[PDB]
Amino acid sequence: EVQLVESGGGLVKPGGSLKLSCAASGFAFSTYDMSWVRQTPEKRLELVAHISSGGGYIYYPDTVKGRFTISRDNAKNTLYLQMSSLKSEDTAMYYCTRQKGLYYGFDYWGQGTTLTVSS
Amino acid sequence: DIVMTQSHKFMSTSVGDRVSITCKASQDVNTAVAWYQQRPGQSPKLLIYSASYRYTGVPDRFTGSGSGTDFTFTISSVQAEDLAVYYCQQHYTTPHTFGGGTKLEIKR
Amino acid sequence: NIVLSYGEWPEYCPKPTRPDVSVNRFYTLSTKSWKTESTGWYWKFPDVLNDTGVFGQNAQFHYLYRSGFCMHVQCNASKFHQGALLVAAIPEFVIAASSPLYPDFAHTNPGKDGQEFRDPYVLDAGIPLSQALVFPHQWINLRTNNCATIIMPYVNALPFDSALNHSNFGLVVIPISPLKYCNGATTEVPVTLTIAPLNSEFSGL
Amino acid sequence: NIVLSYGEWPEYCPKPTRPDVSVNRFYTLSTKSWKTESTGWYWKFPDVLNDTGVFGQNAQFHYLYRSGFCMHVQCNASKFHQGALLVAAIPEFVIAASSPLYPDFAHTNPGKDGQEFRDPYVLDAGIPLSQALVFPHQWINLRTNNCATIIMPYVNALPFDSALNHSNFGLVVIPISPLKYCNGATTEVPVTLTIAPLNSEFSGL
Amino acid sequence: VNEASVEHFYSRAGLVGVVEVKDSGTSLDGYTVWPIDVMGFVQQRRKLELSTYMRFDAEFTFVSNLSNSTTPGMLLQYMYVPPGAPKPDGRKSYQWQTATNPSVFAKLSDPPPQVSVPFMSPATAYQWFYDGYPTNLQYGQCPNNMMGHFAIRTVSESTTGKNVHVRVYMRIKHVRAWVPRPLRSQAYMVKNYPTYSQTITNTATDRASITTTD
Amino acid sequence: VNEASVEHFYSRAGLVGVVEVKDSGTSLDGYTVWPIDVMGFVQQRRKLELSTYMRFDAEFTFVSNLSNSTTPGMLLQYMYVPPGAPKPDGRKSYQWQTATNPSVFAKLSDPPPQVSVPFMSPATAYQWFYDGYPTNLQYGQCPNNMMGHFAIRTVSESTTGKNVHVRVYMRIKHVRAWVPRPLRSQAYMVKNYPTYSQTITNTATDRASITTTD
Amino acid sequence: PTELKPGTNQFLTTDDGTSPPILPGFEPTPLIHIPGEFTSLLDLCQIETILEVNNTTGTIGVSRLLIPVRAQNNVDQLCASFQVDPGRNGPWQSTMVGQICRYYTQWSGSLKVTFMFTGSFMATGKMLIAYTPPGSAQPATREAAMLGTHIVWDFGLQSSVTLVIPWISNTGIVTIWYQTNFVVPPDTPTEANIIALGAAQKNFTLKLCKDTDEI
Amino acid sequence: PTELKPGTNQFLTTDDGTSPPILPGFEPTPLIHIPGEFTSLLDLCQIETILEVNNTTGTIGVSRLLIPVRAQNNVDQLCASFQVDPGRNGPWQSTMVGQICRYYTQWSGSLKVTFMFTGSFMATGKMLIAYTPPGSAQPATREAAMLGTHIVWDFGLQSSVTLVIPWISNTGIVTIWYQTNFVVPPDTPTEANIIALGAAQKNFTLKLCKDTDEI
Amino acid sequence: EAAMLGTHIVWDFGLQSSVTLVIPWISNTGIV
Repeated sequence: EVQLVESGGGLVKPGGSLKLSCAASGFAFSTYDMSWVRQTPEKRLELVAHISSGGGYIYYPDTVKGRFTISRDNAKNTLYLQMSSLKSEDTAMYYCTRQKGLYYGFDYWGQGTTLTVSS
Repeated sequence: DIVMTQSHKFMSTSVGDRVSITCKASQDVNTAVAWYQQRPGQSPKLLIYSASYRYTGVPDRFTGSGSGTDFTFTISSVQAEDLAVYYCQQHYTTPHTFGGGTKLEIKR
Repeated sequence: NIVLSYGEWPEYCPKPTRPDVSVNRFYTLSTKSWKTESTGWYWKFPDVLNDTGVFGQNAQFHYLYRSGFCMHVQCNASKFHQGALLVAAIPEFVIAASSPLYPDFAHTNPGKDGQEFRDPYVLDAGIPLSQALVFPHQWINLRTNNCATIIMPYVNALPFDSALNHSNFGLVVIPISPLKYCNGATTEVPVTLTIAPLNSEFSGL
Repeated sequence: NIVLSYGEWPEYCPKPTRPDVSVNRFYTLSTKSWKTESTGWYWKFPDVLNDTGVFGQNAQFHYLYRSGFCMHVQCNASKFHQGALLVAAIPEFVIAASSPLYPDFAHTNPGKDGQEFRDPYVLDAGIPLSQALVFPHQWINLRTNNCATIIMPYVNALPFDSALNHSNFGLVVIPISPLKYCNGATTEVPVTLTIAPLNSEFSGL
Repeated sequence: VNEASVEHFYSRAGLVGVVEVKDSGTSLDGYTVWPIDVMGFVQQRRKLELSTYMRFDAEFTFVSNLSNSTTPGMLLQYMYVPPGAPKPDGRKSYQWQTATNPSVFAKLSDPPPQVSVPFMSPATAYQWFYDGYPTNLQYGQCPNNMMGHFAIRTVSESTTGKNVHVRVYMRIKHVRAWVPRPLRSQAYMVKNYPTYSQTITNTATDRASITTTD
Repeated sequence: VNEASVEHFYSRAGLVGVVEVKDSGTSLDGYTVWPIDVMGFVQQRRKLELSTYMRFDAEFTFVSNLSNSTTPGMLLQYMYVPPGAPKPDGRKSYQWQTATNPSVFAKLSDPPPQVSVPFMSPATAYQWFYDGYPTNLQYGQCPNNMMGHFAIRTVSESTTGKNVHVRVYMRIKHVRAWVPRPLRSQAYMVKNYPTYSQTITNTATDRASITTTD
Repeated sequence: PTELKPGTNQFLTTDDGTSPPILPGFEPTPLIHIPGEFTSLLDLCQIETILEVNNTTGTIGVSRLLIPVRAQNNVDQLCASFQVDPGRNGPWQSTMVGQICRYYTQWSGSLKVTFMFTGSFMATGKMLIAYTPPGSAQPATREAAMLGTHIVWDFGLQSSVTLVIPWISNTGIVTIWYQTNFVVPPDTPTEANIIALGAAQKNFTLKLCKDTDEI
Repeated sequence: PTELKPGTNQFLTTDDGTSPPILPGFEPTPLIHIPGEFTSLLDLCQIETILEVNNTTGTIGVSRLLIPVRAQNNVDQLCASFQVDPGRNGPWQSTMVGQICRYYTQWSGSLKVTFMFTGSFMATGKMLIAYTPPGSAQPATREAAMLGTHIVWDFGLQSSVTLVIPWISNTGIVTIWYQTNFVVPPDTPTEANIIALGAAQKNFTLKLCKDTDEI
Repeated sequence: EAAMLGTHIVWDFGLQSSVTLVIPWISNTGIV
């Protein structure tokens, strides 16, 4: 039907950088906007990054702005997230989601992968 | 940003009952809102988006209504599978923002 | 006696080579037999000359060309046969499919042997036949004249275009009034065709 | 034989003093050795003449000047060496820094001894080399000609400007095709340069 | 005798297509792209196929309003994507700006925008009938007729609650026609192909006998 | 042959920058100042560096509206601070009046303002590449290119609840270009300096061998 | 210092106005000579197109274009007839002038109707082609027809003949009578087929454009 | 007494209008003569710029500009080849005309391609440079190549040679074959390097401005 | 189809009842 898988998540020390990569199958992957969402240990959810379907538009929240980078490849059906300079609050589990536009609700969610920033 | 606050961190009910949850908007969001179903240890599913309309495949016992800054998510008949955390979203503008979460309680 | 299509003589367009010489000779295509049951034929050249003669040797190995045609159709029948034909050269002739989805390639470029109409009434292009006289045409009427001749110049948007893709126009022969003959007469009246390309050019070997 | 940059001869601009006399003599800069591994050189004058000769005595003590240059580069190599150079004079030449933040002052004004490129492919200005021929250039090709000559007039927005700040342009020598020589031949092919300022002026002692 | 001219015969302006942004309800996208199709309506199509080659400049107008026929002031961006340039991905996509895409900023309150498109084709004229393959889906397709997509969007920043209908009118100037073609008797099946239904329809309505009239 | 001219090549109007007043929410300031930067977008920057010296008059337009793309009448003051004059401190600062600062009072309801700036530089032309120091942050900086800051504010008296977006378009007239320069292959790092990344990117996309084509 | 009249902001569907060029300094691909340019529809009305005179029930197709004529062993009979209105539904719908007179409310001018004979070279006979002015019913028998307008058309000599109708405004009947029996020598097909060709004369005119119902 | 047409208040992005001067009575600093003024891009297309024919994998840089030629102990071989599309991705991206043809949808006109030889003064050999029209695959072996267009280029005499391609519209191949072995006297480097220079002729033209993807 | 490419003349009965073909050359072999 549809599969959203991710990788790369795991324990890391402050300052490091880690690439979360999401792979999709079961739908046309160039026709959907994509996004990342992280869930804090309090289960408070917040947005992470957003990219248009064809790479036209890329949005970052004010907190992660300039610290992260998101990109996708329509040939490999992948969604890459390059993220550096990890602080304490950057630990949470990261879900790989899918949209039909900016303002549509998120229909699918990857099983999610954790991330941990500690000594 | 624009904060979506939910009134109750917990609500109690039983099977067959009827429960309805609210959501409160920091300013006027028009009709844009979405409600999510997060079962324990699972990726939160989409249920109802943009006030009343519900996503394809969501069972009919799930309903919602509202407008402006005051929203409501109504369960006609509670079942066992209905236990999970709920969230309300603001897609009215960027950046999107989620509510604090609401957890049901089935007391037998 | 002769119908100049659209009132013009084909001409050169003032380095493209002008073959002249042996591509100006007549070519005689195989003779189609017009029966009492038979309906229609069509050709759609530059196609028909792609295989034949020295012409096809030019058109296959050149990337662009310009040409014009003089075509001559004559029908030998004794005076005890009746019936009439309509002969018309219809530029930019695009055929269609019947539905209960595109025309097979054998129907788009028949080759030197022509093709039979599936529905002559609508030309199998969808347009009615009653109005097909709007194109340059000649009547072959078996009690009067046995020959029909047409000169069609080069009509197309671009100055040059390739022979293997865009087929500049087509030609139809439709027996509008069927053939009848009393018993004992020859059963089939043959139809033959002759084409002699005029003022051809080629470029881009 | 000679490339006038932008098709003009440098000229005076109709009280600024015209030194003439001994600032019109050639100056011979030190001879750079072009090895097989070596890559590139650049100068960026008016700089190179600030210390040398009577010229530097004018340019240091005057607040404004106008000038134009005739530069001549020649390369002595026997006929058993191969390889080719590109010689171009690129006006308003602003260099850059690599990142893993500005270029050190030794890289901005090298002086009479020139400088080595860090990345000749991009000129270390960021622009590709393949297109650097858009500036006035000459080919030194060791099987054909050993000399390259350029006349560059005074190109700048203001009529006059100071020598210690704005460096009017620069000059590059890039061995595009590397040097190879069979065993036993001399290991280094020397490159020399000669500049003879034309129509100079000075003001504001 | 002046109403039989080909220039007057194609003259008057007409409705080429109706497009809708619909950013309010279940579809929140917020823009639309409308590839220019002159054939849009089978009435306008049957008058064009009369002539095979024709060369004309076009002039457009966009009459817009909400679902109430109520027109409050709110801003719209009408962009014209020329043939051969990439289309907008989403309402914020960077294509909406660029340079080379000519755009028209018009409030709804204002009287309708109007604009004049030149003749875009490489060949000296359009072709409504192209025999032969462009190089079986391909048969009879003119690659060179594309006129551009007129992408539209509402500048106001995020999720207005208003679906905005818009109508698009075209009129043909300076027209010149070449070799004529007989009109089409059979009904149309699909847009890009002549294909006609199996069952044939007669051209004339039948009568009782070869003799009786009325 | 007329679309290769330098005059036509820089012609069309484009988006130089997007600025916002935002006097409603957490930021109540109520005005903004936007130093004119033609280089703002890396697309417009790469076409300018083609030529080293160029002399042109500019013409501006401000397309404005609220966050709804809704444009109710409310008054705006667009002021142009010429190069070399002090900037406004705060929304009431006495600089907003003076004399010498030319201003444009336009309601939102009206069609967009438009204005024409002359050529401001002391030198006979702009310089996009200036070698040498103005007198290491200093290296290669033209002091003489500043065109002025276009400070904006909303006259309505105190704390409207409306954030007002505004877009700014520029178009270049009467342009004259001097000595040409090759286009930039490497990506840009920062705004005011050429500095390019360590890792080099090839100009051409590689193929299998020196031989095989397609 | 101007005032605005009552008609300011209307958008009138037939505008005949002017509009800004969207792409200034753009160069259309220049013309070249293409044969065949036609500047007005009123030339198409002047070319003849095959007419369906048959159009009966169950006549299938491509047999609707021609009227049969045979040896009917009767001297005076009505072979075929059709009224002359080009716009009105009927035979004339298959012509050209029949179609592009559905696009105009009013027309006028003379028409031309031409016949051919397909029969074998030996055959011989006489047809009496008679035209009735628009204010009258079609004739009873030829003795009533030959008093009106008519031309006797003879096969063996003349294989095509043209009848100009004097006038039509925005109705008239043409009938075809057997003058004599259809005579053929032995071993010859006994029935011929006649086809008709309609066209408009020079003075034919059109008025007041209107879109049609044909589709 | 005027009326307003339907197009009044639109702001059209390509306006070509007029605007009020913001500072009246202001005096721009007057011109002075600056050498080098270029009035049109179509002169830049006419200057030759080094071409990357190598552009293979792992070729690092400044070695991508030149094609190697050596003594391969084989008489007939294919040294290098490249298709002639300037806009299309490939070698021509390093030229000038390659870049400013990314800013226009359509182009046309003849091109010019020039070769140099860097080898030592003693060396000698023959290269056969053959061009293939756009509708055909590249030749198999030189006996198929020397039948087409070609020029035999000889080192010891001629150190640079120019091949004009006849035509391009909006595809064609140029190949370089060894005609003979590469011959050198003793104590000489055995491999040379050839560089290529692309340029456009006088009749090259551009159309329909468009912004590019290079960045 | 191989013959009509060479020399030839189409000869028609009802019109022309006799026809002449000149052969170009013979020396001291050819087919009709």
